[PDB]
Amino acid sequence: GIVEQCCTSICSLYQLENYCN
Amino acid sequence: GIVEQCCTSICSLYQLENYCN
Amino acid sequence: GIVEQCCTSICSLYQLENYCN
Amino acid sequence: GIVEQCCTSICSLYQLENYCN
Amino acid sequence: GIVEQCCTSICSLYQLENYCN
Amino acid sequence: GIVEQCCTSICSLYQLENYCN
Amino acid sequence: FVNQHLCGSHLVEALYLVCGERGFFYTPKT
Amino acid sequence: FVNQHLCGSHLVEALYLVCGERGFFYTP
Amino acid sequence: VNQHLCGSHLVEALYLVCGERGFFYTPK
Amino acid sequence: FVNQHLCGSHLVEALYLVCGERGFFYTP
Amino acid sequence: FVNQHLCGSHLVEALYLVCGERGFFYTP
Amino acid sequence: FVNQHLCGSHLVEALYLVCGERGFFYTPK
Ligand SMILES: [Cl-]
Ligand SMILES: [Cl-]
Ligand code: NA
Ligand code: NA
Ligand code: NA
Ligand code: NA
Ligand code: NA
Ligand code: NA
Ligand SMILES: [Zn+2]
Ligand SMILES: [Zn+2]
Repeated sequence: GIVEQCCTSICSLYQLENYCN
Repeated sequence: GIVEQCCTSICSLYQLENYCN
Repeated sequence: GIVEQCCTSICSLYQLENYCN
Repeated sequence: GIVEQCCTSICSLYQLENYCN
Repeated sequence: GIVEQCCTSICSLYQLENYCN
Repeated sequence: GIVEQCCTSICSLYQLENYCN
Repeated sequence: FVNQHLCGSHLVEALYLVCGERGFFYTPKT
Repeated sequence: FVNQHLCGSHLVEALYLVCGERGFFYTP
Repeated sequence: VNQHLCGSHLVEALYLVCGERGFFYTPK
Repeated sequence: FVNQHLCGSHLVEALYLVCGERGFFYTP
Repeated sequence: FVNQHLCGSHLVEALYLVCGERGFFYTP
Repeated sequence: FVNQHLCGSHLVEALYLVCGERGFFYTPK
């Protein structure tokens, strides 16, 4: 999930956009 | 400047990146 | 919904809870 | 105090409410 | 209060410091 | 830089002000 | 509208705190 | 897990900006 | 709502300005 | 400790939301 | 009302995210 | 854990407050 992915290492804008509805 | 451009109408990610170094 | 309701007047935490999953 | 209680474990809004005036 | 004092016009750091304990 | 100076020990306002234009 | 954009930022923070493990959906659409 | 709680606050702020009118779901 | 949004930023500013002194926030 | 400093910033935003018109003392 | 100041706070947060390692400049 | 990134977000908020009309550059690198 986003917490596991993006709280452990920094997510780029593109990686964050993966989690948009 | 960024305040004039972005404080009435919402700036997109692309527009915001105009103000990066 | 939430914008029309909670950006035009202050919503209580109870009102905000209605928008939870 | 609040830091000892709520920075070492997550405090809910109910626990935080105890600190209101 | 602070809202009347600091939400109509920006408060300086000195003005904000008034509310420190 | 500011991250090295201020991300383990808390920087004061005076210390932060050195990074202003 | 930037006013709504700014309000929404605060709304999602509020929902994050209020909803807890329930989570929430948000859209600024509207 | 306070670390994740704090991170999540920043994540939802980031998703709010990035997702725009698409919106997003979030759960901690 | 304007005053509500302002207050959120006010408390963040007081937190930084006041440091270990802490602060008193009342909208009264 | 900066970790506590950052935590506290989020605490006061949460207190602002929860306490509403009551307000609050923040006395770390 | 302090709308410009509030807008600026959110703009700086957005620039921080968007600009990443490039960094940014903020002038009100 | 994304601690340095989170710290920086709060640092730029602090600079925004303290620098006032002076503004600031933020340069992580
Ligand atoms: Cl705002
Ligand atoms: Cl944080
Ligand atoms: Na306006
Ligand atoms: Na005082
Ligand atoms: Na230290
Ligand atoms: Na307005
Ligand atoms: Na702020
Ligand atoms: Na902000
Ligand atoms: Zn705001
Ligand atoms: Zn944070």
